[PDB]
Amino acid sequence: TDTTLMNASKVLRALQVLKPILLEGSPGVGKTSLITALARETGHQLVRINLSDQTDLMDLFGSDAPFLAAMRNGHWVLLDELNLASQSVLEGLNACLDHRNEAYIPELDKVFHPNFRVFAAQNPQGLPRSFINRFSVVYVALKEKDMIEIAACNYHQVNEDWRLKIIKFMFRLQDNIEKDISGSPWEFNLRDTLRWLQLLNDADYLEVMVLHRMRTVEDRVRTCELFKEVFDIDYEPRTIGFSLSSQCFKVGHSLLVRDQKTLLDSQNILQSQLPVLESVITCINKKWPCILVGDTATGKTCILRLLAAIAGAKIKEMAVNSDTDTMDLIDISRKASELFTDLSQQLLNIVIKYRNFDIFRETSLYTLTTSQAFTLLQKVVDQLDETLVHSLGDIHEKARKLLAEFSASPAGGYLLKAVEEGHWFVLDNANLCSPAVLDRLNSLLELIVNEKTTEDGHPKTIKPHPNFRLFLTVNPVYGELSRAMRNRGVEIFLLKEALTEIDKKQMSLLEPAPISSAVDTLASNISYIKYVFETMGNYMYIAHAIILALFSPRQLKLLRKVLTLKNLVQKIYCADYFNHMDLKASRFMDIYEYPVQLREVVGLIQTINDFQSVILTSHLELPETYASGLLFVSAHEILDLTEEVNTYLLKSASAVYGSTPSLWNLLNQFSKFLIEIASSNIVYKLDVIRHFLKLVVLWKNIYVWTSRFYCYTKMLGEWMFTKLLESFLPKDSLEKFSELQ
Amino acid sequence: DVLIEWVAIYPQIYDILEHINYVPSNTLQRLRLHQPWSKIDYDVWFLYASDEIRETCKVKYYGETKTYGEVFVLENERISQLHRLFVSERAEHLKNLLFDALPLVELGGNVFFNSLVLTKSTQENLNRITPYLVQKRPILLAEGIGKKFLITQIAAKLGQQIIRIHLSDSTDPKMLIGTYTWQPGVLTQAVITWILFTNIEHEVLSVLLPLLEKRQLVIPSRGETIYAKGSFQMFATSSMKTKILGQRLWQILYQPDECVEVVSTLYPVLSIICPTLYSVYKDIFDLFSSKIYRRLCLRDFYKFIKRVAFLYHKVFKEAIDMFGAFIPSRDGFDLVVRNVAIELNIPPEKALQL
Repeated sequence: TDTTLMNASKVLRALQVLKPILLEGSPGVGKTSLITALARETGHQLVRINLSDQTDLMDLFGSDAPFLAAMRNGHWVLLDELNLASQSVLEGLNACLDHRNEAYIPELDKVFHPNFRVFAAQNPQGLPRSFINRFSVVYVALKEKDMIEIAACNYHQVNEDWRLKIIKFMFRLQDNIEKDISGSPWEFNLRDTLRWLQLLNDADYLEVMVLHRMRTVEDRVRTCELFKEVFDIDYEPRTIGFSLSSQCFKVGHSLLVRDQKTLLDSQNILQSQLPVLESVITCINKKWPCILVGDTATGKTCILRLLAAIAGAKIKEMAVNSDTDTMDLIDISRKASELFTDLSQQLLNIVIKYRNFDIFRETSLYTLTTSQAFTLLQKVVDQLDETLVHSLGDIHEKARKLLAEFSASPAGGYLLKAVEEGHWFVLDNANLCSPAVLDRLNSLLELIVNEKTTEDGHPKTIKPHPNFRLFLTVNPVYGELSRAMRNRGVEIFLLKEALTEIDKKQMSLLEPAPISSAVDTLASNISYIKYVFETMGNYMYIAHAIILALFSPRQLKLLRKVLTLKNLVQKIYCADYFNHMDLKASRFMDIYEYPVQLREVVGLIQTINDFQSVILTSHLELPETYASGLLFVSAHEILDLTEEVNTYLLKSASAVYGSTPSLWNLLNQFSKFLIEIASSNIVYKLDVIRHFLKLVVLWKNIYVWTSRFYCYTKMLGEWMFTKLLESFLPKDSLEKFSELQ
Repeated sequence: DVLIEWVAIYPQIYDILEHINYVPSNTLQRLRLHQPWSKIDYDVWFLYASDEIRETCKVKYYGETKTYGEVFVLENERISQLHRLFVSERAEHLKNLLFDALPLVELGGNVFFNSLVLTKSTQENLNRITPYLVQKRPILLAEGIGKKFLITQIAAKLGQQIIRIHLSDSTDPKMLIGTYTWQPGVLTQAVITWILFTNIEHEVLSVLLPLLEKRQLVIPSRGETIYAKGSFQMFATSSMKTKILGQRLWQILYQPDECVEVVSTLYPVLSIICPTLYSVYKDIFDLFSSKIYRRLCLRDFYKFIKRVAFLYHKVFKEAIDMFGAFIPSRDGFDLVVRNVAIELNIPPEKALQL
């Protein structure tokens, strides 16, 4: 960059004198201003020595080796977090700075690195005044147009003025939030700006997951007001909804790969938590750092429990508040028990797909869930006696042939299990453990993990992060999470609402029914269909229309399968599977197709509600289908009424066979015009449907209002005065009635 | 057999009768086996997956008719109507009626099937603690009411032996689970083979959460959580509220009737010389209120009744004279003696320096 080049020019001036280079800068940056410069520096390797609490001097000279290799091969040795050191490792670093070579005790007296300049991350201030006066300290802010320049690496799928709007919005958001009541430090950094920009490239969402993390609702109102001040819109909350099908469960502009299911949980859907259960599900998909932050007993373990329960992502939790250590995250019988458990897991996944096995193999399974571990050798005999058996025995016979050594000499991680397996890790209750433990976690937050349980000189970072999500609970009772892990995560509060069916289903142990009473869709379908077809308590037109408008198409088939007004709805079901959306679904498919759309047909009124900005674009592609449905149902009502027409109107309709009728044709031809307007391409291409429905209500009101034939005909002529055929039939019947008149 | 029909209708009395002797069936092992931790291996259709494997497997004879899998919705209202009907007492009469196919059916405040007696405010306390001890959540109780003795005699009403670990702020995980180099462990032993803990208010909390969240433990070395398939009700005691059990454990909340109680207890102390000594304890409290490093309690008055009972085989001014010997000023001992002689007859200071 430009200013970054000035800071790098300072570091270049600094390297001209042989000492340790310290970064004496304000926070938020990190050592990127030296993590990048090595690539532009003559092949200088980046020894990012993350010096932490559990770091002995024997973990820095060895030989009895990263700092050792950096003393051996010349490199840029980036010493992260000097202030978090143990003050003899600090002494060792001071000795390393000294011109005299290291005088090791442990193997040899001292080592003889032609130009191994070691850079020093002077962290958020602590350091000793001798270690911090033998080094050399280099000074380090970003700019808004420069932030646009940094955004220019993201402005491929970005409306560029909307990019400048997001940048100015975050800047003025922090600048206005740092001057009033709203509590927390309220960081609002450029990493969030780039996060929103790179969130945009995978099509409201920006406002949702950049102001769901304002906890006090008054401050949320003020933030929405600032969003109107900058972005110039109205932040009406997009209502989310729990679509929970087999291959995907989804809520409100967020899906989930709901694929093989481990947890088999016991907490329910908790529909009132649906406004925030989505905001982490998106956070579960964007591979951001999940932080179910907030307040105690409001339900936070159940949120991640239900999320990765429906996803099946093998939740496993560590209560990091016990003053645990960095070594706690990253003897024969222990391996024997782990072997029995993994044998059971692999046999489970085996019997999942090829459900054919039985044979003492089932006795091997019963033994698997059962040192004096000689019976495990019997297990290997069962591993002794096909290709699926080959795929199981690949792990099994190998681990058991290793377990043949269960009469030999012994030598006796937490997240490194889940970071190498595919489970989902839950650092629960994790407010108050340590700053540095979460610092070594945040080293892995941004993936390759550098352990120290490896052998000699190689880091061996495990890049299996696919399905490995750091989900951190918190509470407000203890101290909050530190500003680093706050500044490098997706903060998501939670609160208490207790909505109606929500409180009905949560506390349902007395009542008879929940609403969404499973995590299996074939049960939830019959559940909600038993609920809302029991939550029902010139009328039935708009009723039957909206009812056959809100239920799902799969639910529409199901309502037909489950065959007062609900009984007559079976006639509407037969007539809908005749003609609910014949080519109306073609408009919906083509109309739905141009805008980004789902893969299938699951939701309809939620689809009507779902393009809530798009149908706020005045296109009304989804709304006109909704009114067209009402047109079809009302049309069917008018047409069955007219087939019944096939007391004065009774006299005219009889006088198809008082004398000289004029009303009967005046009704029957217009009802033929109605049923013509029901079933046809321009009928799909027909807001004007509301004007036709005005005449539908009008023919209703005249068949009720069946002397006044002249005025009523003049009214029908007005709704005609409000395309050829659909008023042409009114022209014929009206001119006939006026031939009578 | 078919009384698992009302399986979760009442509490786990029926589950305990099953734990005497029971086997599975199709809809039976569909029903009762859904507990919070097991491994199924008889019909893992239920937990294999929720796709068309589980979304389309089967279910045999749901109302004696064979739907497919989601007859849970046939059942998770059918059981809920029973759970409404059991809000209308004779509920245990219905449970004993329901056991109609003669085990150790204990009565009590309500029911069960697994010294310190009273008919007092203790009866209301046993009423307040029959409920959760039937419901088997972890309970608590929140000086000198004999709450440890309350739980002790409550366990005596059961067939349970309350190992009473007084956990403390220097406890290692040894009597939790033990240290190896195979560790026997104490809390792990009670989990293995009724448990009580005390001084919980003043690591250990995490271990309590592991036992508290579900009846299983974190055996880190041996590597096996323990199915605690008996009566492992880990009741505790402290009079405050600051722990995770304040979320986790179902917390729950007349001393002069002690006058009758020792009258009940010591038969030949039927005189209210006993109650006069209770008044002497009151006067001892009024003299304490040079530095009161002791608190006269119903345990203390019971021990005074004990030493007076040791006397009464054979006056007893010397007895209560011992009952204030913890008094670091001899002037204060004399004042206790004056209070006692006020409660007693005329001044025998001869006994006061014998």
